[PDB]
Amino acid sequence: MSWELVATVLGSVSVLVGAVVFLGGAIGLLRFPDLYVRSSAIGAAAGLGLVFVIAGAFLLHPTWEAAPKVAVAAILQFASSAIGAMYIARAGFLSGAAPTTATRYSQIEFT
Amino acid sequence: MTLESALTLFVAVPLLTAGVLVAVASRTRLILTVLFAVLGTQLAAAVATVPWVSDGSVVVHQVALWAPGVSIPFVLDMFSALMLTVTSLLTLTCAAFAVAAGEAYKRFYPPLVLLVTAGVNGALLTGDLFNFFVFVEVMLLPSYGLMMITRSGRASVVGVAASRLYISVNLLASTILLIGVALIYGVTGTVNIAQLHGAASEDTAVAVATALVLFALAIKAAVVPVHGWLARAYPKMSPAVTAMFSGLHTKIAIYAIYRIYAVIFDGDSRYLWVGVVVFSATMLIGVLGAVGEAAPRSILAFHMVSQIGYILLGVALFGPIGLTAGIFYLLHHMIVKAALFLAIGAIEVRYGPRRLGQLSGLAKTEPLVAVAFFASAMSLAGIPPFSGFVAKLSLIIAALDAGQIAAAAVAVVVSILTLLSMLKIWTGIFLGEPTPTDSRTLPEGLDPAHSEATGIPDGRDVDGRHRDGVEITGAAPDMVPPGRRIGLALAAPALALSVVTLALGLGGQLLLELSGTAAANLYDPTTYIQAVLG
Amino acid sequence: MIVVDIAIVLVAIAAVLSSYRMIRGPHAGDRAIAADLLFFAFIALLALVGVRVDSPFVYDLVLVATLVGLVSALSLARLMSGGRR
Amino acid sequence: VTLTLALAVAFGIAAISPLLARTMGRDAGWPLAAMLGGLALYIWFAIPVDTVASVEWMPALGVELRLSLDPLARVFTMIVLGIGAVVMAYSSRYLGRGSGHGGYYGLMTLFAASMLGLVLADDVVVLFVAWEFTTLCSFFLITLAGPKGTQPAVRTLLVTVAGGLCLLTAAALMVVRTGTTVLSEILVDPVWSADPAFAAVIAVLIAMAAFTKSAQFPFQAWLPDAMVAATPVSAYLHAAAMVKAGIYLLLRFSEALHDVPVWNLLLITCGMTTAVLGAVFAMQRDDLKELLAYSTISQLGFLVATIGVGTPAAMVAAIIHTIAHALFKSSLFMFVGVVDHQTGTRAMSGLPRLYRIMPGTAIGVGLAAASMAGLPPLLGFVSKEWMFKSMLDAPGGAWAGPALGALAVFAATFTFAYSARFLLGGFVETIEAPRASFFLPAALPAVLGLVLGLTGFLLEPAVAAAARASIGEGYEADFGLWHGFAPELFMSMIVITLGIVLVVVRHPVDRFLDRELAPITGVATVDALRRWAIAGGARVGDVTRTDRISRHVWAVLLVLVALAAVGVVAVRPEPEVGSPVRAEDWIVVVLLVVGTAAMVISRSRLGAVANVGIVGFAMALWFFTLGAVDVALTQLLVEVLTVVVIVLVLQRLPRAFHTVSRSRTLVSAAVAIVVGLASGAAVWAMTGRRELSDVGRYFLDNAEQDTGGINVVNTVLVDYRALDTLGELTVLGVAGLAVILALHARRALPRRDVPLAVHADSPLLSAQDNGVFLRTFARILGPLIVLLSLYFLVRGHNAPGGGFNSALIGGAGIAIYYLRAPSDKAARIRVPYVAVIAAGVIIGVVTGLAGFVDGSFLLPLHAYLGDVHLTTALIFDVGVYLAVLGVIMAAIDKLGGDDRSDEP
Amino acid sequence: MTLAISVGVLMAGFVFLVLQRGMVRVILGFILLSHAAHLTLMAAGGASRREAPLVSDPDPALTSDGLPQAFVLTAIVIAFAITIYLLVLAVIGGDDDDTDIGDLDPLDLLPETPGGAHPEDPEPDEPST
Amino acid sequence: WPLRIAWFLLWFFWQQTTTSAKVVRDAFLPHASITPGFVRFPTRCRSELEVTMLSSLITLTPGTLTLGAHHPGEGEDWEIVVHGMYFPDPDDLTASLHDLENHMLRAIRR
Ligand SMILES: CCCCCCCCCCCCO[C@@H]1O[C@H](CO)[C@@H](O[C@H]2O[C@H](CO)[C@@H](O)[C@H](O)[C@H]2O)[C@H](O)[C@H]1O
Ligand SMILES: CCCCCCCCCCCCO[C@@H]1O[C@H](CO)[C@@H](O[C@H]2O[C@H](CO)[C@@H](O)[C@H](O)[C@H]2O)[C@H](O)[C@H]1O
Ligand SMILES: CCCCCCCCCCCCO[C@@H]1O[C@H](CO)[C@@H](O[C@H]2O[C@H](CO)[C@@H](O)[C@H](O)[C@H]2O)[C@H](O)[C@H]1O
Ligand SMILES: CCCCCCCCCCCCO[C@@H]1O[C@H](CO)[C@@H](O[C@H]2O[C@H](CO)[C@@H](O)[C@H](O)[C@H]2O)[C@H](O)[C@H]1O
Ligand SMILES: CCCCCCCCCCCCO[C@@H]1O[C@H](CO)[C@@H](O[C@H]2O[C@H](CO)[C@@H](O)[C@H](O)[C@H]2O)[C@H](O)[C@H]1O
Repeated sequence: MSWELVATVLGSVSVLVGAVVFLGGAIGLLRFPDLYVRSSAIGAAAGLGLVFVIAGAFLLHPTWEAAPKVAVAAILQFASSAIGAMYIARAGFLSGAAPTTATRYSQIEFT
Repeated sequence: MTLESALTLFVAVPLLTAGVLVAVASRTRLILTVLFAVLGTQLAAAVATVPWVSDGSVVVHQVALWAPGVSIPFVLDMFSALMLTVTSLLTLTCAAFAVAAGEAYKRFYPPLVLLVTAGVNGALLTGDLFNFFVFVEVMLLPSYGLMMITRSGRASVVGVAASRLYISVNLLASTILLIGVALIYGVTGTVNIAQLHGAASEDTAVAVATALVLFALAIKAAVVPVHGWLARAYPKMSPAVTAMFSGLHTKIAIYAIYRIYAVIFDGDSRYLWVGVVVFSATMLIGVLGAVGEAAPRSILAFHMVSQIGYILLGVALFGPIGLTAGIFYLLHHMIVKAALFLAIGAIEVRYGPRRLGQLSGLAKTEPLVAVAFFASAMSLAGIPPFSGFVAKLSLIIAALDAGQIAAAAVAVVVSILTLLSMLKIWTGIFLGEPTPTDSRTLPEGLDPAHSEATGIPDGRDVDGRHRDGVEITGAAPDMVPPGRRIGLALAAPALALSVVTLALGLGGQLLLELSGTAAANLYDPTTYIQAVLG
Repeated sequence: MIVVDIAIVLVAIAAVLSSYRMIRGPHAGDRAIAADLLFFAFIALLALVGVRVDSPFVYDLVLVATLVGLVSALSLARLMSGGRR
Repeated sequence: VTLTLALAVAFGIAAISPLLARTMGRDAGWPLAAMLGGLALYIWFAIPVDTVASVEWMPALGVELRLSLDPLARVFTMIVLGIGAVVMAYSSRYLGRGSGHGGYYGLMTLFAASMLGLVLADDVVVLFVAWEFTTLCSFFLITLAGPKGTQPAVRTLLVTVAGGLCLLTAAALMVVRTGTTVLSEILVDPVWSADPAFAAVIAVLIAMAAFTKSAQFPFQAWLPDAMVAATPVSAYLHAAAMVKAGIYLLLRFSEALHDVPVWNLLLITCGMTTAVLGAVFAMQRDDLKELLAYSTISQLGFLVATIGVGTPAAMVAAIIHTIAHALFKSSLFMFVGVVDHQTGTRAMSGLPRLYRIMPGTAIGVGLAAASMAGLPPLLGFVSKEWMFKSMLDAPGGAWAGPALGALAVFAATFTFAYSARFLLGGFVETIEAPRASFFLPAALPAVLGLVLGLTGFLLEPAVAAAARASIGEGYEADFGLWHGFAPELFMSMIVITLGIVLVVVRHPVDRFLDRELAPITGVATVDALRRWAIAGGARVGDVTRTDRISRHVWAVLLVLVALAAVGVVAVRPEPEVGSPVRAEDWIVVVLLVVGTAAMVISRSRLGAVANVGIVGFAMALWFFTLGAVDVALTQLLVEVLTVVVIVLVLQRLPRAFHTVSRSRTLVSAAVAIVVGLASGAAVWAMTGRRELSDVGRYFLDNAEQDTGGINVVNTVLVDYRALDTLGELTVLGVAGLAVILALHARRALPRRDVPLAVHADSPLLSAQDNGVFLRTFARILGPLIVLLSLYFLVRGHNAPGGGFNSALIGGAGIAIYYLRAPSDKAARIRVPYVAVIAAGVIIGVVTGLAGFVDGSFLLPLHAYLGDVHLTTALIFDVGVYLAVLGVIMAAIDKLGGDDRSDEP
Repeated sequence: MTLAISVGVLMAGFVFLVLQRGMVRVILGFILLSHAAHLTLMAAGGASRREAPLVSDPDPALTSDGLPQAFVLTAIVIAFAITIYLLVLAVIGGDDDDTDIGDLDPLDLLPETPGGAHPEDPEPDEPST
Repeated sequence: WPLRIAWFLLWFFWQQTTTSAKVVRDAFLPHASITPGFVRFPTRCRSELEVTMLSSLITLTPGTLTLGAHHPGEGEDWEIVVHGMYFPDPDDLTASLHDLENHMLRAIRR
């Protein structure tokens, strides 16, 4: 009803969703054969889960001086979780990360 | 300004001029003028601040003028003043030696010496514990840069392994000191040394933290259980850098042990037996390692360990006489060891680092450095015509007075081994017929011909007719017959500090009175605590 | 704030699992992707803890840790490539 | 003060002797002989028999330069300065016709000055000073004659200091016991009669101090080899320069320590053993340089034995024999020198007995060796019969008295034997007789011996007055060769008889007792001790021989474990205040434990740096949980800037850590567990036991009122304890300069050549075309990082992060700029960073030094401009910002890549 | 007691790493030791008050003490400088960062011509005779 | 229009929690149900910004990842290397990537 209880429950469900996403991206780091599957899962998990946790935390005590420092932080988290995983996968390919035996097609030679 | 606000100028003038000598670092003449001007004005300020506290007074300046106990007190109590003047004299003479040797023209040598001097002045004048740690790091960081400055502008694998060992066992000692300060602040309320006037004889919880602090300072001072790091790091350094360090770092640790055990522990006299035991074991093991060695500058490191055991024995004999003996021994020994690393260092500059026996007859071809070495050697062994005799005699008197017969017996027997090792040096370097030796003054690894490095930029290189501080002939090996290689500019800094140790032997009452007035600030710190806290 | 404690325990369990992957990582690149996921989980823990111990000065850190969990991740890539770009 | 004036003149003689030696080549021995002897004629005449002059030297130690001229000194100064003068008169003609002889005279006259200071010593400390003065001058005199005597000089210095420093211990003991440093007040102290356990120790110490200055039983192996020096310095050192120093010390201290049994025994038995074993070895030796040394040894042994007798009748004999010996041994040495310099060799193939060229220098040796043996019409005979009369009443009962005489009779038999061998026998034109000004200074002591043996009535006043001043009582002395048949003479007709019988049977005797002797003598016992000392020192130094960190840290951790074992039973903790453990605390503890374990079990350098970053993040979360926001910020930034540097230095090193053998990880882990438990207990039992520090309550109470800022941490860092911040910014700048110096002194390892297993024509290569992701994200991360570094720099006084977080968040931007570059050439930071460090340190120290305007050093000078509290803390923050930024620039530009592009 | 468990674990990690082989494996131990020192410094300020001292009027007995926070804030920078210098030391000596070296003094003296400057007069004190 | 941004961010968070549920489902797929494959994809982006944001959007998608970018042409045509899970036929992967590229270029452009 009130304009603060909605924010409270929204932040609560948001931090729960973000924690669940972090747990899913961590379980991905266990039951995934490749480095590239791992990075493809992490690039999404570490970004979405962390943005969710940040926004939910902000909703659980919505100060007015921290809104820009969260609006910038969310975009930076997304871009960084994308680019870090991209470069980790690329450097793993260069360093010689063997792709899993269950790779149906690869248009990039490994040597 | 109140003439006590100017007490901080011992740390502000170097830190400024150093920061200046980093900006204009290519003008070697200007920076070598400014460095010696600052070192001379610092020596003058210290020798003029000695008459200020000769009446047992204690000058305390609350930095930034906050409440007593809130800010960092800068104290000056005829112990800090004596340490200031003697260490500044040592720094001045070692810089005057480095200018002639070949250092002080490399990049950032004048700034680093001034930063080390600022750190030493801070660690001496400070009155609280954590800022003492900060100033110890301010003293140690430029020391690590000076360990790479060499006469040839290069560095070897040995000279970098010694630096690794030095920084490793010093970062560990610094962090142990930090943990001790943290535990003192945890059990007590403050890190100020004054507000800990007696917080070591009231509860053992603070006594264990203060023992941790004293153990870190003992690591920094190279007492007998932790001493190999100093015997294996000082030999592998430039002859001027080791001479400059011989009187600063370990001696700042000695001053810290004195101040801490005199103020915090209040000279509790219950834990003096451990001091006696450890420091007598130091006096013994250091001189044993010395007589066992075979290198000239590696003997003096173990001798420095043994003399550190000698000095710290003055605090294990706490009282009016033991503290006086220990302070006089500190002020004499840092001067002598400076004059000893400058005489042996002046040989390693012209004749290269060799073992004992590879040279001979240097007492005939180079009488200046031979005199400067033998005077300091007899003073180190405690021979009457010099200062060390007064120090050892007062120390033996204080040891027999306190009833410590074993410590006195060790401190009087170790002089025989000290004399044996100094005579081994004198016989293997100076006595003999002058034989022709090869012109090779740089071991393979430090010379600018077998190293892929670019070398530290020399200051006297813009002339064009200089490779790395060597007079290349220009453009438009065979054994050298015995001669005089060490000019006056190289044997003069080792000789100046070799007549100080004789002026202090003949006229020693002047320094004995100041040592007594400095001890009166340790066995009775009421006038110091009453000055820092009001 | 029971939801925040639940989220903290879940993020801690995720961090522990990803650090297990860090330890038993076959290829050196797995020990870097686990480091990335753990840096992001540590930012999440910073936020959730700042919620628990109610603090206004949290997101400064959150604004900085993202500029830190990235530079300390790209560099790891720069180390897997042997320094070569 | 006239006695101190006499001593000062004796030292000024040594000060002026090099000038005379350079002016007069060798004739400089003529003025000194008439200047060092005339001084004697002054000290004897124009100074009363007992004057005490004392000038202040060191009132702190209670030491004063206090000279006394008691009759014992009145005899010993004479016997020193007269022999010194006659030796100068002899050396003026002995030395070659050279120009540079200052090194010889400046020492041989400083020897006389040091001896004068020793015998004229009423303070025990100045006595020790003159003792070591003589020992140093003697060391330097033996170091002459080239390298022939560099080892004998070292052994002489070592042996005479090992004893000359026992005298230091005796002096310090007598000073701390009797409370005063005066020889005239210590010997008459009632301590020598109260407790004999102290007088015994002092007697042993002083006997050892005088057995080394002389050459007695254990320490006799430095006189026979110190003969390598010139024969005039041997004459002085043997007549009275150093071997009489120990005897004067035994005579002076005999006033107190004469009734203590250990003194009597240690003196008598040692002196008699060395007398017998010096006379015998002089009988066996061949070179007259060794024979004279082993004869001086035996004479000093006789003297110390008759001193250890310790009765008034014994000190008279000791003094008269000291005089007789200082005469005849000096003349014997000078005559050996003259007979060597007038022929050319003392022994090259032997030499016909000196009575071949009889006129001039043969009757001199006949008058010297005769008194050395004790022939009746000489001074040696009356002195020897006085010694025998003294020894007959030695202590130890009624049996060990006459046994001492029957031992002295053996020693005197052997001494007559070797003196007769001296006068005649092989010691394996020349009509140019010794010059009248060369043989005369060598015949003055030999003739003085005769004229003092015959006219013996001239010595009883001085000798008896010098004996009642060496010990308490006095003895009516007479030296007259009276023919009253007493056992003092029956053991002198036996000496001559058995000695004649011995010298007429010399060959079978010497071929008999030589094979069955075994090496009691010989210098290979002091060299053995020096070798043992050197070996033990090498075995002690071999403990810390290896200069590797893993060992010298073990010495630190062992003492840490010892201190922990002490503190475990030492510390009793106070009750806790509140509870320092929260719910959201075990999660960060678990994350930190997991990160630390993954770091310590990581076998690859990349896993280790990843775990370092993780531990840094966990420590930042720790600092933020404890309520430290600024510290958490700085920890995050320092973690990222150390991960960057570890990557920059790991791209040059191999991929896996070095494999360390088992049974070395086990011991390391076993000591790590112990030190970890110790540190954990320390932090658990010492932290949460007090309410709040008074300085902490002050900072939280008077932060906004004193400085206008609410960020207590930043105000403490920049306003209250600004010296710590100045120190740490100088530390960082210095670390930057030191990185520059290190990478200028040694070439850093090149980036390790990783074999990229991908072919050229494939994507995921061509960094210029493949770094497009970072080269674009940096277009929005550059301005963001710059405005963030400027955001923290101004808000630092009322919000987390003042200047260090501001600077490290710009260092992160510099790391981004490095990672962004296409290749190694563009990655080099193209700004002057050494000048930036200089400017940062300058700005910091200046804005701290501007406080003197109102206050003192490092005090803010806040000035209000409308509604902004503008303060110089902002300028100090700009300074530290520049410093840290320059340090990061240097660390990234020097370590990043290789790019050797700066030199012709 | 958590601030004690973490300090103990960090100190154990330091003592282990600093005793291993390799200079980087020692710099990591020194990093852990600096972390332990910073943590025990933060523990000395009570650690029972978890509120930041950044409010307008800080409430004593409820906010964390500021002096140990400044202490760790300075020690962090100091240890960071020393760690930077140790890391740049790790990549200059030798061709690796290996630390197991023995007596290294022979490599800093001159070639030491045998016998000495006087091979005819060996010192009787040296046990090598 | 003061509450436009709130509606926008809430719609964004719904379109992101659907992606998050997709991620969580992707973490629990059985083995042999992931069929990773690499694909060279011509990007049809001119400037650097378009191609890097396309690659980031491909990575943030829970089923793909962009390894790197390069263009073997004169100065244009950007190519990317995309790795895809549960895409058993490369044509399916390229069709999904073409859909994403169209949906993005129709947004960030004139
Ligand atoms: C290489 C060694 C060189 C020679 C070393 C000479 C050391 C001589 C030390 C004499 C000190 C006399 O001072 C005395 O020291 C002893 C131990 O020694 C202390 O005695 C203490 O020692 C241990 C604890 O460690 C306990 O067994 C004892 O009960 C306790 O009192 C006395 O409290 C102190 O009065
Ligand atoms: C036996 C042979 C060796 C004997 C060695 C004797 C060496 C010393 C000689 C005695 C010195 C004469 O001592 C005289 O008295 C004063 C009173 O302290 C000494 O001391 C005086 O001079 C100097 C000042 O420059 C300081 O030591 C002191 O402040 C002052 O008291 C002086 O040095 C000297 O003027
Ligand atoms: C280089 C030679 C060194 C050998 C030195 C030996 C030192 C000799 C002792 C020096 C002092 C002699 O001691 C001195 O003896 C003379 C001469 O008998 C005495 O002299 C006194 O009696 C004698 C007669 O017997 C007469 O000269 C006169 O009646 C009166 O002067 C002095 O009262 C005494 O002071
Ligand atoms: C130059 C010297 C400087 C080095 C100084 C080193 C100081 C080291 C301090 C260690 C502290 C010792 O810590 C404490 O010491 C006290 C003092 O006897 C002793 O404490 C003792 O207290 C009571 C008596 O009051 C005993 O009944 C008890 O058994 C014991 O614990 C123990 O030893 C230890 O509890
Ligand atoms: C899978 C990895 C994560 C594992 C998680 C493990 C952490 C969960 C166990 C925590 C147990 C609870 O731990 C306990 O928390 C209580 C509060 O409830 C703390 O209690 C303390 O802080 C609370 C505030 O929170 C105060 O109100 C209380 O007065 C004080 O005592 C205790 O000091 C701590 O011991």
